[PDB]
Amino acid sequence: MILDADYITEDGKPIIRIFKKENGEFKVEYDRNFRPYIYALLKDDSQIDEVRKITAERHGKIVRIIDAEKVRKKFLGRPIEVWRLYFEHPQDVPAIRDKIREHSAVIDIFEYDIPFAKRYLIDKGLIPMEGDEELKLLAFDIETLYHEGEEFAKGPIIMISYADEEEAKVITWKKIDLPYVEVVSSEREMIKRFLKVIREKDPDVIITYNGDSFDLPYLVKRAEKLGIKLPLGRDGSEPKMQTAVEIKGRIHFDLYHVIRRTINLPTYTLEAVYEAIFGKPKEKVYAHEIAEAWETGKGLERVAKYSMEDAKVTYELGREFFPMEAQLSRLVGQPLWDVSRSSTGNLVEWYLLRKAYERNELAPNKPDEREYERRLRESYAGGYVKEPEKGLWEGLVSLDFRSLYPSIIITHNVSPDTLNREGCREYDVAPEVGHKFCKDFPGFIPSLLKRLLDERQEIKRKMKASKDPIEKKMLDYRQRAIKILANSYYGYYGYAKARWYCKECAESVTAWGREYIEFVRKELEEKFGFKVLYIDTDGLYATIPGAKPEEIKKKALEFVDYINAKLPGLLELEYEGFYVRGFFVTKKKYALIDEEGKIITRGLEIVRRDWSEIAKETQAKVLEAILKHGNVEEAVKIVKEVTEKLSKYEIPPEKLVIYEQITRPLHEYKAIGPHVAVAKRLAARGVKVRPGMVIGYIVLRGDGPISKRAILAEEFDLRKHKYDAEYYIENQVLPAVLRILEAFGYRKEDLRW
Repeated sequence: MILDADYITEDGKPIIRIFKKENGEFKVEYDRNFRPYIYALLKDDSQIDEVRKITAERHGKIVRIIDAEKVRKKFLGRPIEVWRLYFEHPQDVPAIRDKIREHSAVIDIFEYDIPFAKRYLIDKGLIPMEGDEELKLLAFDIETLYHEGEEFAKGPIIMISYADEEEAKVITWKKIDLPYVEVVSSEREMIKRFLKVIREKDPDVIITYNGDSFDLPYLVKRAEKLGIKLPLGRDGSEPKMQTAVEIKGRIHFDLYHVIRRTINLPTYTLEAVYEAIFGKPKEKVYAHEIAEAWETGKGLERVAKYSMEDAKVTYELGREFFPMEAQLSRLVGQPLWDVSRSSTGNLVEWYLLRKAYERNELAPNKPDEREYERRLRESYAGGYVKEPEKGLWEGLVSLDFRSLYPSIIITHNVSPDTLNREGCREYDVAPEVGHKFCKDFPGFIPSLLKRLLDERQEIKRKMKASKDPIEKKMLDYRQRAIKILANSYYGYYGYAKARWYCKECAESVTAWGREYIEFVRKELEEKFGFKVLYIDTDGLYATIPGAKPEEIKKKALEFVDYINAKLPGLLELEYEGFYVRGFFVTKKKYALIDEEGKIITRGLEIVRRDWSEIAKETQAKVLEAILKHGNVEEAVKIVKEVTEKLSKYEIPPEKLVIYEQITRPLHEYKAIGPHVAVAKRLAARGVKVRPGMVIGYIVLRGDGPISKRAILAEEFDLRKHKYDAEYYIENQVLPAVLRILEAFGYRKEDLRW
């Protein structure tokens, strides 16, 4: 399979290199007969010879148009005649782009900023990551001695750990006697030993976490100071900065970019990411511990444990994310190095750029800086969000559209080239915004989106007709890769950097979305006796007041068949589930419970460790009283009862501890919060106290700011102190339950004494 492509220069001529892994053997093809080009729209053909006189200079040499060729293409559906101007070297184009455009005979230029090797992949129709090949993956990471204030790469690299499917080792230059640790002479020998590992294993994919920004730039800096090269590429080249890092013969897969745009987390440390998707917590050791262990020697086995686990975790994450990103690269038609480092809008643009070439479509240019900001200062209406019905409801059903925006794009032919197109037999008119879309011919984007949807379901129907997961699991990643690409079309329409930018298109798609969801609302209540409780863009919750649970399900499934016969095109509603009961506090804040007693919340729960246990406990009691017992009054009695025990000092102090983490040297704090004030009293008493240390405190009764009444929770003693009951009532328990109970008419006044 094709892994990557780039170009080298020989006697001024560019030579394409195609990096392939081919039946377990690395292979490089060379193409020297491919040349860069741009397109130029001229006011008149008589002046092409005048334009072919335009010259520029770079690195002393002159830059010339070496060939011209008149070609008839389509620009957003319209036929256009354009001149293809060839050049000798790809780096000639940026030196002569503007002078060709600034010429009086030239209206505009097109396709002038495509990377040369990717231009080759498109024009030749080559798809990376296509085939059977077993790619060899290897992960690596480093630890560094760091002292506060150092300016990156000042301290040396300690431990270079690596892990693959068979092994996990750590290379350090101090003696640590574990079977998986290899001790070498110096930091320079440690780097040299890692180069031998790369040369020995010869991996196809180099897996890192945050290696673009830390691991490999740290290597490049340290190896420079130590006077040693890093021939990590399969052609013997150093890693190249593009900020991201390339390794020529291989695929530098940095997991940070994929994970950051796939899963939403509070922080993206390696430990937080690991158990967010595997469930196993990972122990973290901070820079202050790593330093001290290397200074003395105390606990270096613990750091070798942390270094080895860092590599094994990086390999395990890289292994589970690689098959998806591989199928995504295959679908978009660009190398995984680029696919794993681009937003969804850029993934769509590469896909259409390839499709535009296949369809002889001229591609629009990227916006200038000023048009880019004007697009950013644009806005349009979004999805229909309803202030929900208050109170507790029984027998809720969930109904939502299936691919609402993709189905609207296809059904109404929403595309930049069909927008307000004159002389058509038909148009679909968008509600409110009133944009017209011609229906006489398939739009460029709706055509591609249609084939993606239908190809996805052919894959679904070929997954059931299977028994291996040698493709069933491979088809699953492929169909979900199509779902990612197809569900990115709408966002691309409003992507300010997009070439096929069309805000009128995205504005129309969301306008239809509000029309159809409100149409479902009307038929639900005026023809089927339902009561819709909550609406969010493409879905809603509804119930039949007083009806039995089974009768609500039966009429909900019948409404689905009824409303889908009346919906046009691919627009399809579906039944998504039943809930025993639930309530809605406001927009995007509600709580439900399903038929297995499983409580589901949204925008309500307090999960941070900044909350005392008595806060999380009381909120959990309230939700279960309302959802499991259907008793709003019991939930009010719970809060009221908790506030009584709080003021009578009957709540045990462990449920009152607030854990906070010191993330910094104490003297650099200006926000002197309670945990910082406690940490400073510990430091003054001789305790060491360093970033990463968690405190855990309790607020005592006293005068002004709670930053002064904080006591180290381990030092609390009821015979000696008393906690600020008013703090934990007004700042912990009540803020955890107030707006939940406010949704039922109660108030802060009703939850005290």
